[PDB]
Amino acid sequence: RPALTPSFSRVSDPWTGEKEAKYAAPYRIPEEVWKNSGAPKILFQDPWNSPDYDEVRKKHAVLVHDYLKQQSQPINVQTILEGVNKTHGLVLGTIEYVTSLLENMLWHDMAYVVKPVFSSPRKAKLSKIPLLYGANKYQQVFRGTPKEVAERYEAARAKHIKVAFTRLRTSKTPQPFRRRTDEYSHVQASQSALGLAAAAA
Amino acid sequence: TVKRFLRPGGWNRLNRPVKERLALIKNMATQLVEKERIRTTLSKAKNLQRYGDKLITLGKAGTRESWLKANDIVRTDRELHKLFTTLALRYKDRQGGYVRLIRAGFRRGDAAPVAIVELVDREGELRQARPAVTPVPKFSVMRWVKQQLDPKFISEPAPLLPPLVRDYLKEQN
Amino acid sequence: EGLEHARKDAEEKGLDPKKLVVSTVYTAKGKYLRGFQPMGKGFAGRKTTRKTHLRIVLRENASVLPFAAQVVSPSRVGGASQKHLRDISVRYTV
Amino acid sequence: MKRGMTYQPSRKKRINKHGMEKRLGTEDGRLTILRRLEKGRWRLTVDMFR
Amino acid sequence: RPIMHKNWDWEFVVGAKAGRKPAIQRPKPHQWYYCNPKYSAEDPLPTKIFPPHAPPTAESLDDWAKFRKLCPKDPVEAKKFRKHFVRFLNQRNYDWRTAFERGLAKEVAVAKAAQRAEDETKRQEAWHAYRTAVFESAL
RNA sequence: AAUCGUACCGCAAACCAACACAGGUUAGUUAUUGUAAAGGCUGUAUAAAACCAGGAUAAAGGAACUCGGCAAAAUAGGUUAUGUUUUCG
Ligand SMILES: [K+]
Ligand SMILES: [Mg+2]
Ligand SMILES: [Mg+2]
Ligand SMILES: [Mg+2]
Ligand SMILES: [Mg+2]
Repeated sequence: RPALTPSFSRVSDPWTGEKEAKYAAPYRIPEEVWKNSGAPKILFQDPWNSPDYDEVRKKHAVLVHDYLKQQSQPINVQTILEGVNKTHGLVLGTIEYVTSLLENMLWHDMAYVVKPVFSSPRKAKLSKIPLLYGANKYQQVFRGTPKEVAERYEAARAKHIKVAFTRLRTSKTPQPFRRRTDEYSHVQASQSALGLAAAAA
Repeated sequence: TVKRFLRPGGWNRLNRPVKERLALIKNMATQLVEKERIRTTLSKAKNLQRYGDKLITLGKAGTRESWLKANDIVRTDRELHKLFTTLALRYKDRQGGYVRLIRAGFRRGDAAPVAIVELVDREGELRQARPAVTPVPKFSVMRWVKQQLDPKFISEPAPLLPPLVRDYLKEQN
Repeated sequence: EGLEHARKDAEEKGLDPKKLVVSTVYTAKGKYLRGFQPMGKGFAGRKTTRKTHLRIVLRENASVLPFAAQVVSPSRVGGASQKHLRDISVRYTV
Repeated sequence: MKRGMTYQPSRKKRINKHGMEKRLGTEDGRLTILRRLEKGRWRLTVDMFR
Repeated sequence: RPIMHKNWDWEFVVGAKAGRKPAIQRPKPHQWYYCNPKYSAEDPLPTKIFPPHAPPTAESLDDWAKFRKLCPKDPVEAKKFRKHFVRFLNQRNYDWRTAFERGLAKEVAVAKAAQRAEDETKRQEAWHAYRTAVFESAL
């Protein structure tokens, strides 16, 4: 249930970088009429967050992630915003909000960014060309594009073999061992029964 | 009045490091909104009075930016909802001075000074506060002076919806 | 507490409380609780809790000092405070 | 280094080194028991209890 | 005789309520049965010792039968082998409690969060009704 | 199938140090990519002296300090064509 800003031009996004409130008066009035009149502003707009602040943010991320998976090449943030809104309707308002969602995906390796090549660090810092983003069909354990991921895995694979044989040569176990800890108690048994009941219903 | 010090902002040190100092003042400010009257030491009361006045100013603003700042100060959702809805309408016309401080002697054990901090317009108030808008006699020098210096002086409480907003709604409907 | 106890004693004897003067006061040693506290390098010190007796005598029309203290009322809180009725229109005149 | 910790209690050591069975195993230990009987000490050995 | 006890006072187990022997503060595995406030001398004694935190799937465990088959024939190695088996059994009692405490913490956090959402919804709905009244009163 | 141990403290205010002592004290287990589940714990009232202790920043100069680069600071890490010394590793 998206809500429009007092300018009636876009929807407000659930993040700390949003500086516009949601219009909630029963009647539609221009901003200039009531903003300078001196009346309390809370009578016209809601400056707070919704009760489902965390759940809405998670839903928006899934919409962005699914759209990227349907794409076949990296695209800009502007294209992502237009594509999501066209498919589902006016649910996202700004490109900064989408960028924040993408940063979370990049941190956890759910997406990747293609960066340009620059001759000097200062040119890279001052560059203003938009970036391109892609998505991984499944979560990976390495950063970068699929070509970069393959290179990183190859280095990791070599290191693992190097370490395992060095341990064997120095009279250590090739593979570390642990003990199995029991993590199934009476609480877990009752959770499983609850899960079956919900699934049946 | 509250003394001004040399540190950034001119606040009290409350005998604490800055990190612990901010955690304490936020908690007490939350309790002041919930209960509206608290008894504590003089130094914590002086700091709370000045900090409390600036927290009410954010509530009166009623903007997205103001709410974000307040959301980092208040500790409970119920207290934050009250600040923007109930207290915002209560102090529409009052220009400053939303909190009062009265000294109450010394404690028993360590003989520390104490005081009481309270809001200045409500049921259960210690005293009766002056009206938010001061009435002006019709044949006084004060009325003539205000006309010459501030033609937009406010003499009586204003309605929630001013005539311009009411007229627009009537024309629309 | 000692002052109140002494005055009650005077009234039982038939003296006027409004003419009483503190004529004699002194202290006296009581029984002490002895103790010890350790110090550095194996030395030891004393840890004593003291006790004292107090004696007060009140007499009528005894020689007295002229000291007197000024008295003021406390802060007025409640319906007895009327600072909110002040008229501030006078201070704008000449 | 900090001194003063020359006593490291051990129940088995105390019984074996100063016990009644040890004192009765040698002539000198038997003489020690007699000396303590002559002086009239209420407890003869660290090993004694009722 | 049953294999496991099923009637426990859960207020006592979590720690909100005192036990039948208040002097004992941390019951041992074999002391849980008699510290239960719902102890009764008419109930048959279980054939095995389990804490209240054990799952109902432990009734099919037979640990000493398996130990005998793995028993080394050298007495010196057998003594050490037995010592580690007893260590394994004792530790299993406190793995169940740790899982019990972590599992309940997650359920509590979910329920507390759900209540927080409902309270905010009611407050916002109440304010909206008040706001509507102001506009209607002003016509 | 009898007999003895089962409470409470146990990196500690309960054990060894005369103390509620910044010291000493064995083994077994647990969460955590850049962090970290469970569990556990909690400080008389203020501040805009000198001076002392432990930190931070500092113009221009850069060992001129001092018995002595004491203390403090410092790209500290990895791969190198070539050269030197070897007991040839
Ligand atoms: K302010
Ligand atoms: Mg000593
Ligand atoms: Mg025990
Ligand atoms: Mg410098
Ligand atoms: Mg020199």
